[PDB]
Amino acid sequence: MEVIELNKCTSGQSFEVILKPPSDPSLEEIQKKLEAAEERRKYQEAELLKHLAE
Amino acid sequence: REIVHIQAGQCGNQIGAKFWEVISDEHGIDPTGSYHGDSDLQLERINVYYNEATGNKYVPRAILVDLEPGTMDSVRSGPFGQIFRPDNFVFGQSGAGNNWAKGHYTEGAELVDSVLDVVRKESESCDCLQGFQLTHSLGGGTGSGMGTLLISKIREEYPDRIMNTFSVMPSPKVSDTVVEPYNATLSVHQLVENTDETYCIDNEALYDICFRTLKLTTPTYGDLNHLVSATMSGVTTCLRFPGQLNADLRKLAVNMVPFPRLHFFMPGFAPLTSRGSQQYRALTVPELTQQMFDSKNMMAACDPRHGRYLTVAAIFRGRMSMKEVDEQMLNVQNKNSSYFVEWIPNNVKTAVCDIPPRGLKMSATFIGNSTAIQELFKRISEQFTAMFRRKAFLHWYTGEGMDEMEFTEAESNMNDLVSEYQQYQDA
Amino acid sequence: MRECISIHVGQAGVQIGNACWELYCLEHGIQPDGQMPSDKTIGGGDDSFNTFFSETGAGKHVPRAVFVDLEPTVIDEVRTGTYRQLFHPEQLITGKEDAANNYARGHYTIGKEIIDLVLDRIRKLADQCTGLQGFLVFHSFGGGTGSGFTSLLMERLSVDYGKKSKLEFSIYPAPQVSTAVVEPYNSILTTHTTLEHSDCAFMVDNEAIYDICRRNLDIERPTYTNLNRLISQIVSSITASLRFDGALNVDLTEFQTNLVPYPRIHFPLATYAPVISAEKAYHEQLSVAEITNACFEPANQMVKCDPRHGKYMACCLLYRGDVVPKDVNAAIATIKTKRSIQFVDWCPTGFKVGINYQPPTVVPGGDLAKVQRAVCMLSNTTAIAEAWARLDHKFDLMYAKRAFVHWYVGEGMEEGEFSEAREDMAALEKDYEEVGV
Amino acid sequence: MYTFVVRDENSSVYAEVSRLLLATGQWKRLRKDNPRFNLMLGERNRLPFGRLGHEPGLVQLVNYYRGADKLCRKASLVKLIKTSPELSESCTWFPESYVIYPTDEREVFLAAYNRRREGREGNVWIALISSEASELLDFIDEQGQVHVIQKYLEKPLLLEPGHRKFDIRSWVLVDHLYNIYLYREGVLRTSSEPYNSANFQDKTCHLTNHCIQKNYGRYEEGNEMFFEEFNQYLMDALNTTLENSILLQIKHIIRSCLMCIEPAISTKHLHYQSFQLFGFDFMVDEELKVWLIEVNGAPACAQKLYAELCQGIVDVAISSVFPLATSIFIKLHH
Ligand SMILES: Nc1nc2c(ncn2[C@@H]2O[C@H](COP(=O)(O)OP(=O)(O)OP(=O)(O)O)[C@@H](O)[C@H]2O)c(=O)[nH]1
Ligand SMILES: Nc1ncnc2c1ncn2[C@@H]1O[C@H](COP(=O)(O)OP(=O)(O)CP(=O)(O)O)[C@@H](O)[C@H]1O
Ligand SMILES: Nc1nc2c(ncn2[C@@H]2O[C@H](COP(=O)(O)OP(=O)(O)O)[C@@H](O)[C@H]2O)c(=O)[nH]1
Ligand SMILES: COc1ccc2[nH]c(C(=O)c3ccccc3)cc2c1
Ligand SMILES: [Mg+2]
Ligand SMILES: [Mg+2]
Ligand SMILES: [Mg+2]
Repeated sequence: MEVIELNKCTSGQSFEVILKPPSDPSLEEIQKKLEAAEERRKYQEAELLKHLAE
Repeated sequence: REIVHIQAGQCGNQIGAKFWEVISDEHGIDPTGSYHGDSDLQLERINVYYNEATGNKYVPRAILVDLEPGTMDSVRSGPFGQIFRPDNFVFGQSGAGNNWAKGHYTEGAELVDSVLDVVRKESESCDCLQGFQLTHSLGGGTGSGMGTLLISKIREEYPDRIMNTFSVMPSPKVSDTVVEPYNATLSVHQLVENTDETYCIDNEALYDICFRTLKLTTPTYGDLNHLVSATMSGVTTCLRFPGQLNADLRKLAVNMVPFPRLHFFMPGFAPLTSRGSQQYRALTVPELTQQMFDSKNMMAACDPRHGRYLTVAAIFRGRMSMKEVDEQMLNVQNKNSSYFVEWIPNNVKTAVCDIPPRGLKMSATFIGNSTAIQELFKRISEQFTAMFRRKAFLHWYTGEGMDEMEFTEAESNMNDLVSEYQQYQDA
Repeated sequence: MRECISIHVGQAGVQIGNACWELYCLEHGIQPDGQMPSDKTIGGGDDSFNTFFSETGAGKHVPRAVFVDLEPTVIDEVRTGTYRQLFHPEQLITGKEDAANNYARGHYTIGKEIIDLVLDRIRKLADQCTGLQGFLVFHSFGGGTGSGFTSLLMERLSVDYGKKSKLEFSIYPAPQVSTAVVEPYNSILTTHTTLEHSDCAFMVDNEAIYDICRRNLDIERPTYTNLNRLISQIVSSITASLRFDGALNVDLTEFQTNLVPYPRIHFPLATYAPVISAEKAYHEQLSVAEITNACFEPANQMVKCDPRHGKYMACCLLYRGDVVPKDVNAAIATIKTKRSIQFVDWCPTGFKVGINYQPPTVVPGGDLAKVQRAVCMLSNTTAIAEAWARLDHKFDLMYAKRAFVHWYVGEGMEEGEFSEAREDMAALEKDYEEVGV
Repeated sequence: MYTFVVRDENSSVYAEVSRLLLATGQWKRLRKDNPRFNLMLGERNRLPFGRLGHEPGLVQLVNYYRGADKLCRKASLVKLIKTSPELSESCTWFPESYVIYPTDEREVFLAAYNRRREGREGNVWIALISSEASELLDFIDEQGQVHVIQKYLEKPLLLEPGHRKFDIRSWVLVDHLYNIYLYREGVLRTSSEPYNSANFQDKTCHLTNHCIQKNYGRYEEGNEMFFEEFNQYLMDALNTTLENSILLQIKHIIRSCLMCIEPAISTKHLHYQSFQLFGFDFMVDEELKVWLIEVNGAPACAQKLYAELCQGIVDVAISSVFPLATSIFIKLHH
């Protein structure tokens, strides 16, 4: 019912209609997390190569 | 993403040779190594298996291995014999006498380094090697013993690369020696650990298909290899031709293998055809779908109704209504949802390739990771135990330095694999 | 004027980026060689379209965009595409092996060896900005790159661009066009890691786009080209306010302001209309009332769900074509008396309307027909949580058996992150419940 | 060949339906959590509507309407009737009710009570039954949950022989097309011992549920009079028919209630479809004026009527969507 803040221009126009009223991690925290996973990969690969060595 | 092919032993080299001659025709490559095709679809991913060489000739990225020159000489004199890089022919002279121990520990150990030098020289030429595929039997000595030895050493030098195998299973219906269950059990022990993917090509299945379905009174290894090369062409289609799937040997592993040890696949194919006998009538899409899921079309002698599918990959080839295929594939999962695990949503996937195989206007290849595959290993286990309980024919192995303990270990792990498959059949 | 940088991650992001930037060029009259005759300020300017395009002294208008994929095949088609001259080699980054549909492989393994390069190429553009607002990130939930590398990138941008906003255009996984059985894993994982790093995310269920292409474009098996050309239109409708003169959603901050009251609940439901087939011989042009009424039909939503059984937190109507405020208000008044539109008690029941007299541009030879008027509704409704429910259920089914988990652990990821991610989604599902009922 | 799932075992209605479906030999029951189903006989609480209609190649159907709880909850029913212009305040066929939150529509209820207290009007209400507001305003608070106080009909129609009270139960089936089907066979859940208008909290002659009542089986088998007998009684005792005196009002209330919430629950253009069996409870006063008591979204049937009804559900609500290789329903047209 109530139309407000009507703004017209050449490209078009915009407005608002109301019907009813109402009633981060650090840089090294990341790099440690990535490197922690890399070490887990190298450990897994090491246990493999050790097993293959046997 | 290049693949390095390896073929070991009599069986491995014979199915390997046929594999190359089949897909060479599909990619328009003649025995001379020259391209003479009509479509550019043939060349877009030809580098996965072929190396581009002088005069723009395409050379298979294949390595031929054996402990006797007999079978490899036949390959070299075969149809597409001269396409192979002559330096990739690595062979011994003593053979393996269908002995796993000879291939894995004595005779093969003496030759394996020569093979790995060729593997290395090929890998260094790869823009980005994705993995290896091996063709071999498990019932013999070389492909079985030395094949699994190669796999173990390839994993050591390329631990981050995928290892794929086309492993031919032995059967009394098609038997060379009585010690095939021994060699097989020993090999399976290796495959469970050192491969990501194994296509179980059962000779028992291949024989039954030739006898029961194809009505071939007395099938030969040639007849059996018609089925193999057809299946091998199918399960590599997604790797050899561009597709929605973006398929490689790793993506196949990630999607087909929910548990690392359970990576033994049941190949299937439709339509089943015999050599020389050409079709005239093309199969309708409903027929392709029904047949490719039927047990009579499985290359592994297992009843899929005796287990549950963990995952499925179906590859349709030829020009057809992709809508109708989707309707039939969705019909499959909806008609028998009991034989598909409910704890892996959408575990059945479909792919299409416009290019059909030679002699067929359309076909369907099946790749299923069923729990029913345990029937295959249980079969080998029974044949194994029957002899092993009396230590029969064991002197052939202990004579090569092996101990009984190693047999018992291989037996136990294969039995574990069975129980592991049984575990998820009751989930 | 403030600049926006578009980041396209993975196959889905890149191919959609192609669809969008293709469409942007036609709307702004920019040619494949980057020449824009209408731009009389040669070599620069602070116009609305400069938000997405930088200018060279040679009069070339290049996208403020970066394309990144861990595998070269898709981006190589951009390098040799029709808009190859449009982009700078530094903007097209490619790896050599993809994440193999694995979140962990894209995030930890391969993500670690290329994240620094990407951020350097992004910083390259950021330095060409007078006042960067933030980033628009296009990607998939299901891909190993689209899920894995995206979350890692979103983490670093929050460190390197703390004050900058970050919007998402995410492709929700659909079996009909899936590429991996583990996409539910990748979706939950990338959502959890990106949630606090995203200010506003526009989810697009491929299921919805697939059926819209089948139902309204009569395309029996929609290709990616079909889906993307439709998605590009939606994205264009959303980003038009950033590329044209207007007073609604003029910057990225205003998106969060007008669509995201609660930070975590930042997944507005998009609904587009009309979608008409180009091969439709005879078509009766639809009115403002008809297209606006269609915005409350689930068959037109970018995610299939039922807003009736939820609550709205905000709602923006973005029109393009022959539309005037009167016809809009008349439409709204009628629709309110015939449809269930419940707003949360702490919100005003209203609609922020935006009109652009220029009707929606269609790609020549495309599947969409030219229309006199179109609309894209952006409504933050709790009903979108149905998508989280579906997805979290599929996750639970597989993870109960720890299926496929070994592939992720094998990349250095911990099995705990699965549970931590799933727990965050459980919290999210409940947040939607407190607000919704 | 269609498939279905069962997620409500305690339900006697669809337990018979699941039996009938299997008996056709064209329907296969799947496990509870198997998502590849065509039909879902879902649970009563926390039914996952959000996971329906997302299985490609499967037309899915469910035996419940999402949002139909607004009608099948006493607190919601009142609010629905009071806030809906289609029904609103001057609803003639719904008793005067008030949502009353415990320790809200209290202060307005007292205004009603007082004016009727003063005017010597009938002033009994029910949550239980009393003629003093203060007595069981202390009742709703000492039990804890939400309750609805409602004007007690002090002059109900009483059956002779016996001078007995009763309340009518009608079974309505709404299909996927939102066709409202009234089951021609209803049932009178009567009282066995005479209703008196002095002693009010002997709950045996005031409340006419099958539970409390189990002088049982004295007049009719199981305190269940059917329409044939009740119709005959009306013709002999009041010179009228069940169709005219009562059933027109019932058909009206049923339609009015369901047309009101249609735009909220309809699955016309949804990705999944819904149907649902309802159980409307009506009350008749001495002047043959029908009052709506409540609606139940998970109703049980009468033993005599299980076979006919359950078979009916399969015909028009299930087979209509999933066809196989005189009608017992009155279609309420709108
Ligand atoms: N709408 C749409 N979705 C796409 C498109 N391409 C891929 N997808 C979706 O993205 C999901 C898989 O992610 P991709 O983008 O293909 O993979 P990626 O991001 O490159 O990651 P990896 O290849 O695994 O390293 C699938 O569910 C597809 O449905 C596209 O062009 N349009
Ligand atoms: N306003 C009113 N006036 C007179 N009697 C009333 C009444 N409201 C309810 N009743 C009586 O109350 C009893 C039923 O209450 P209600 O219908 O709320 O219980 P209920 O629905 O849990 C049992 P069912 O599940 O079978 O419907 C009936 O015996 C009915 O006669
Ligand atoms: N399908 C098939 N199986 C074979 C072929 N040759 C041998 N086999 C099987 O392989 C086993 C013998 O192994 P073989 O390859 O001859 O041993 P190797 O050369 O020492 O590795 C037996 O179980 C045979 O059934 C063949 O050409 N085709
Ligand atoms: C089980 O669902 C899925 C999901 C994704 C998948 N990708 C692939 C492959 O890459 C592939 C590789 C070689 C041959 C055939 C297929 C198989 C597959 C199965
Ligand atoms: Mg031999
Ligand atoms: Mg990719
Ligand atoms: Mg300029």
